[PDB]
Amino acid sequence: VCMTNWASLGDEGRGLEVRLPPPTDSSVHAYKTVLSRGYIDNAQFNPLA
Amino acid sequence: TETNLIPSHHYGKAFAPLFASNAMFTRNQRAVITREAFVCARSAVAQCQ
Repeated sequence: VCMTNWASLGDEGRGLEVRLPPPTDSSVHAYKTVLSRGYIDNAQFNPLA
Repeated sequence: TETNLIPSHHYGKAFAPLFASNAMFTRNQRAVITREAFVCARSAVAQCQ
């Protein structure tokens, strides 16, 4: 799975991360950043966007 | 426009409560009565004069 900075030491961090959960879980929370606030409930991705 | 609109989904839901209200079929029923009350009244002032 794609987990950024899972192994980093001696620094504060950049500020943002992308951390997909493994495919047994949902992994929809990283594909709802634009055109997906109050239009589509927190269970689906938006395939038109 | 809105945030994420589709002109097919949005026009379909907005025109859906207008095609259920039978005002298209209330026009035709009032039309033939207005025709049928016309000839029975045009020939009601033409047989008097």
